[PDB]
Amino acid sequence: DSKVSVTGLPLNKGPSEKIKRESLWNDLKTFLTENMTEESNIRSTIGWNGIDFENEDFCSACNQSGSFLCCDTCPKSFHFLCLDPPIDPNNLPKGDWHCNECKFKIFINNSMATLKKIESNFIKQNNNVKIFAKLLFNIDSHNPKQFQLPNYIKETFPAVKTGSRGQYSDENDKIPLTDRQLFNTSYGQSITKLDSYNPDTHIDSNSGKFLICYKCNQTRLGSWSHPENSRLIMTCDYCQTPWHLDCVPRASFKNLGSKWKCPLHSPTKVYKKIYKVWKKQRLINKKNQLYYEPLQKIGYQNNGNIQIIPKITQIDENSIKYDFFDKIYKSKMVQKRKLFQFQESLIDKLVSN
Amino acid sequence: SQDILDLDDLVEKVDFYLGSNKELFTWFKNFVGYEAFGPSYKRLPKSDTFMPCSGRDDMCWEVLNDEWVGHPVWASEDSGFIAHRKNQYEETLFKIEEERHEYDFYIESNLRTIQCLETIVNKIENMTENEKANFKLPPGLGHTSMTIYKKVIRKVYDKERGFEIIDALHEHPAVTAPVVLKRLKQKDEEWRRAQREWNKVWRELEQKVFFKSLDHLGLTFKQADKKLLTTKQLISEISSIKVDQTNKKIHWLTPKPKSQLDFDFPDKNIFYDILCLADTFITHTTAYSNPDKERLKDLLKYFISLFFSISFEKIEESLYSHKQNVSMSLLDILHRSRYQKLKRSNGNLVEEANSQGIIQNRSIFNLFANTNIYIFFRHWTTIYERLLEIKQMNERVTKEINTRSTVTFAKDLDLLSSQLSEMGLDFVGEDAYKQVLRLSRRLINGDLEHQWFEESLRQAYNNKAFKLYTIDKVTQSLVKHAHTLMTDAKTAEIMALFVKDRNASTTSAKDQIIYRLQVRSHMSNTENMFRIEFDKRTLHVSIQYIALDDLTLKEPKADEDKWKYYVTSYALPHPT
Amino acid sequence: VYEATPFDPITVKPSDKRRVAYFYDADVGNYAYGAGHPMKPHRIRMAHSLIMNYGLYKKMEIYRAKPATKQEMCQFHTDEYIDFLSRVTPDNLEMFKRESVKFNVGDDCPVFDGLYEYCSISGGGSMEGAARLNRGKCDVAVNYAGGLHHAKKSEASGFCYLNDIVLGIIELLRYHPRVLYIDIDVHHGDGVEEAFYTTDRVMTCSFHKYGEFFPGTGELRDIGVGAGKNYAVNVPLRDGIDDATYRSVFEPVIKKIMEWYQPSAVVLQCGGDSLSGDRLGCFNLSMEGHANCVNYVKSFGIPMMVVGGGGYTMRNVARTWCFETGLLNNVVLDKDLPYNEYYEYYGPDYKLSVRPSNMFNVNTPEYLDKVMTNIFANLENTKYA
Amino acid sequence: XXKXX
Amino acid sequence: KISLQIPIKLKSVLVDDWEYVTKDKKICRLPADVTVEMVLNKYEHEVSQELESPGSQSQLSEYCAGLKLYFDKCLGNMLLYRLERLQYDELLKKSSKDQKPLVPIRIYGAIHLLRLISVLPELISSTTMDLQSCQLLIKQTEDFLVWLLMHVDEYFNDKDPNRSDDALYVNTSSQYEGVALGM
Ligand SMILES: [K+]
Ligand SMILES: [K+]
Ligand SMILES: [Zn+2]
Ligand SMILES: [Zn+2]
Ligand SMILES: [Zn+2]
Ligand SMILES: [Zn+2]
Ligand SMILES: [Zn+2]
Repeated sequence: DSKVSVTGLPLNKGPSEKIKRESLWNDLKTFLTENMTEESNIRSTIGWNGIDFENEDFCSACNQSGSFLCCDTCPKSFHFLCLDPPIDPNNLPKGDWHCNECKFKIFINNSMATLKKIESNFIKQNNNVKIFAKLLFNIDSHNPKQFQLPNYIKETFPAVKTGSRGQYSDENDKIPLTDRQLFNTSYGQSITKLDSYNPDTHIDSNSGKFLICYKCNQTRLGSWSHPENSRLIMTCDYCQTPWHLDCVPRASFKNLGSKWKCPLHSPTKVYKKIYKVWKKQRLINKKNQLYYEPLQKIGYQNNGNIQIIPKITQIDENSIKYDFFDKIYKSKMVQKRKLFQFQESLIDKLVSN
Repeated sequence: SQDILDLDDLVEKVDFYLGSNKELFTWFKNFVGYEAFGPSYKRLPKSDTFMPCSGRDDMCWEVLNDEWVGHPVWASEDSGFIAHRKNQYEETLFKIEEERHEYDFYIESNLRTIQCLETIVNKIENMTENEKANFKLPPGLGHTSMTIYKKVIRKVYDKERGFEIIDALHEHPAVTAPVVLKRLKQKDEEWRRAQREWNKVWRELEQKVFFKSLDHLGLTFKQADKKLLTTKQLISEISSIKVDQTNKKIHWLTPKPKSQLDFDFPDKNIFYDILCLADTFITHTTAYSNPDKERLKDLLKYFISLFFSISFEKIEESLYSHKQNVSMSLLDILHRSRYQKLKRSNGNLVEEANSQGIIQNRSIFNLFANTNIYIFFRHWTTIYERLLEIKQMNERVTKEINTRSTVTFAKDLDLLSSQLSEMGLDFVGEDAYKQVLRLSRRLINGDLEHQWFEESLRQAYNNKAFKLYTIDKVTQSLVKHAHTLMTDAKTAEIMALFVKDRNASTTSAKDQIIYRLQVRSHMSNTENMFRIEFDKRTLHVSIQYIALDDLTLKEPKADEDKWKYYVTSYALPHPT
Repeated sequence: VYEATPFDPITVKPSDKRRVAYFYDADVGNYAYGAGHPMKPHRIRMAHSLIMNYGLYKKMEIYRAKPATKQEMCQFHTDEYIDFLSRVTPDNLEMFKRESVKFNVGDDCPVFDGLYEYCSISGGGSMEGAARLNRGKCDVAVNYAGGLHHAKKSEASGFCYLNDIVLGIIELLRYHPRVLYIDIDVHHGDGVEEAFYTTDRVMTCSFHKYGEFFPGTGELRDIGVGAGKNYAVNVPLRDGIDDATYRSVFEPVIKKIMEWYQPSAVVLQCGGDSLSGDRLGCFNLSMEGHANCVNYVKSFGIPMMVVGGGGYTMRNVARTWCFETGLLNNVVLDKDLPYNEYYEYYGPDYKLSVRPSNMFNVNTPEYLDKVMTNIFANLENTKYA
Repeated sequence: XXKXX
Repeated sequence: KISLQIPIKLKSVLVDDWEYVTKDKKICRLPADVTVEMVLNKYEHEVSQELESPGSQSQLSEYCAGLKLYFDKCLGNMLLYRLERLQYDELLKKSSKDQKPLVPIRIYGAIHLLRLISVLPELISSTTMDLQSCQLLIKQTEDFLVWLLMHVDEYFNDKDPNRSDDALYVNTSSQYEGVALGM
């Protein structure tokens, strides 16, 4: 029938000479079945019956890709939910669809003396809220948008960056993998999962010595006449402390989603379970982060938002020492006197009998 | 301290800081007085869990879960799912299986509908013209499926005409069933003939790449073995073991760990095997002149006869029994003038510390070496361990290969590839180890290709014997290092000191210190040093990396031995 | 508490003679997902041929379960999703562009032909298989067309459109108090774990590969919520695991589960993409290291239900399934294949064995120590059945 | 992402 | 150009909300427990007793009425992220079904009022107002912002939808995310 299939040629055709050259060197018992299968309908539920321009390739509102309803007058295109009001993709009114801006233009007949007229009349009518008059008149000339924070708000926090499609990123995003486009190409079986080669993953890149795991205090480099003794060292993304995969019970190398964080950072969110929430702020840089050094040391509380020196409270190791010891001592003695009073009350209640 | 963290959370966090210290962590435990908990699921509000779900009875609401939800787009953090590598020959196999499956799918569907049309035709002809004029088929043709015959007839009959022909079949099959049956018949036979003509080529291509697809460590070995068998790696290994020993014995409670490397040589014929390989390479190669060749041969011979204390007569009898079937001291060669003339002729403290502890009938010998001798010895141990691996697989693999149950039903139909056999590379009931050694000798001689050596070593054993693909380069490097051990002057002097000491029958700590000072006299003050210790009673070897301030013997356990050794070292004016 | 072990051969138990029932519908093999997708219902046909040429039909009963109805499918899934599945076709697909994005049935899982019928065959086989286990009237129930453990309640994922393991377990729960579900695929059985995540009547236990691997669920710390806490066991492993390591991990966990949970029925999903030389899997099991799990689960002697699963190379899956069924019938089959219709797929040796690679194994003993210690610490709290 | 096709 | 000063606590509230509706895939719980009408009515009823002169009261009432009208007219047009337009469509549907028009001030909470406030300077600078009127609007908005900062602990709690209940945010299913974003 002459149409090529997966094999390269028509189905009613043997192999070509090129394939057979570069690919060469130079009664049964399931006849049965329609005799042994007998249907099963033993189940419990058997009772159940059962200007010739073209529009843009992106949404004018969210600036992303998809299936667009387009406008004929102007090259704008919108998603269906990205309109005002959103349109049902099935029940689409055919006829001439225009956007808000072109509809405003055709309504005013592209005459702005009439814009003067209607806006003056509008501001005369909306006498109750005269401050919001002109504002309330401009909203009707704009095609819809989506919300994006003003840039004077995003730039108060410097660890915050707008992602690709206007998404949130906060320094815990590892990065997209650029030479992992180079990874689809790769070096042959020299994988990005870090297998089969760990002689130079146990060696400090810059200094030259070995990376020693924090928990076991060894760099088990193994010996590559016996590769079953290596132990897959990995370093934290924040403090660069090295850990074995068998010590932090992880079984993976974090490569794509976020940065891996050592067990040696305190929290960033608590859930006290008593339940209450954070004791950790955001990093308000721009050199508006003001510090305070309290004049009293052994009682100041102020937050879980301290900074340790040799609003952010500046505190030193001595005050932390004293506060820890004080808290545990007084909690100790208070719980002991509570048990004392309970047990003595118990004895006078029991001898009362 | 500010009542934000719970007590057990604090203790669990401090466990990640002082966990490996038992004293401090127990003191902390004793002094301090000691919801979605899974990362993968989210709780939806009880306003999204209201869908009809008709067939659910009262138990299906009690048992099934409708609130907690996971999905592989936010468990991947919106960017993830790496995939396995699947080397090239696996891809070649995948495409062959795809073509096979395509042909089988089409053929089998065509026949599944051909049998149904056959039975409806043989039932439809048995009528009189009345019923034939009134006959019609229900949707499904009396079978259990409704879409098979539709798919087949549309694929065969130009889908537009396929639709009109199928609804005509549904309307009056008395006239259209025969022609559809005929077309199905002829296209069946056509596809089947093409399928067998394609089955020949698929078998030979798959016969070449099946075994090559199954070794993920042998396709990358010749390039990972010249990068990882250098000097820097072999020294980094022992350095890392050393720093591990020290860094972890800082933990005082653990017993002291001794020297860095330990090797054992249970078989004594692999030495003659390696000697035969090295001799073959020397006799073939053109890099050295004939003097250099015989000097290298004798150097290797007497070095292995000296270090491991194997008698020269046993060596000669071993190579006798070897080569008849194929149908002075080392210092004489160290200062090569000797060998050329040869083959041309053809108070109270120190004293009583010295008095008790004399080792007579010495069995533990020491060799203080620089990097040259260490690297030579390490190449030797590498070849030994590889040959020993295959010699230990030998008996099971030969018992397996001699009893291969080849089915003659696949013998006659050309279904088995004899291309490895007609050239004599299949391991017939000969020995496996001897055949491997003979093949490697032919490869070193340059009379056997690399591809066929590797294919033999795949098929015969498994993809388990891949470490022999570089058996010629390791011998190249071995002979090169054995030449280095006699070109240099410093290493020549070191090996001469080793000969003089090994030939000596009795020693003491004083003589060991004198010998260490003697050998360090030749090499610089920045050189590394190794102690290679041979224990003869069990044929064991231990390698110790010497930090310049090392105790040149192994650490004792008693005050007596330790302190008397260093106070008898106090006798010599060398620094402490 | 892990300890290394060797791998001794498989020897059947002469006492445990079970009346096995086998479900096969001769139509399932003719529905193909697409040109080049790695899912073939042809691998279920191949297997059957082997099973019939070894003479295993004289040993068990062969049935053909009547296929599920749209209202026995909706015992788990929703009416809108089942209606979409029943209505959609490759030609009218352009008319369903809003439900192709809601229900995820466009491209990873495509619309190909007779999709509703493949799902009906799978579900009917498994519900019927489980229903014959309750009526007292089998001991093992084999059904290889099932095992679509990825489908969610109102979404398809992972080439799976209908979750029939859940329908089978619901049919089992009508007579058995506690049910155990073991999953030895290379992936995570996320649909079966989600459907029974807050219940203490089904205990799911899955051994999978965890990393940046599909579907990315199933960490060691997913143990359930609500009344079904500690009744979900996830064993994550690394690449290249072998027969002896998998055995030393599999047998203690399952023995502990059976000792503390004490299930009344088992459901073992024996999908074979955890074999060596697969297109998507990364493990290094052989045929016998894959059938040892089935033999061990059969050891305990309670009503069992074996279903199929993944498997992307057709010959490996066919041979492993034939061997597993053979040892379920208390025979170890010959290693020389008989002449069957698909004889030429099994080159070049033409034997019943699947070979492992020399791939490097990265599952160290200390990692498995930690994992098994955590798992046993959790399981300590499910004792009083 | 997903499983292949 | 116009400039408005927002307390940094409300800026962090807005950044948190931007983090939730974006890569956390959460929406708001509607109808809110405290809507825009309730916040503005409480504010006006609490401040109208503060200063005596009638002009302050007239200005306050006019500002609150205009803010109500403007939020009503602006919410669907410009104040919604892309994930939250399916919610808007479903509310619009279930409103048109009951023959009742949607009135957004009685449904949406204070975070959307905060969005409107933050975006106000650009909308002001895009019109042709006076300068006196722009600075009057900015003064009124800054006074409202300090009043709201005094009550921030009452409208903007953190409660983990995944943990107990009744937080100001809710999780979305994969069907909602499939039809909303990737459609
Ligand atoms: K699994
Ligand atoms: K469960
Ligand atoms: Zn859009
Ligand atoms: Zn327009
Ligand atoms: Zn470690
Ligand atoms: Zn860290
Ligand atoms: Zn799978």
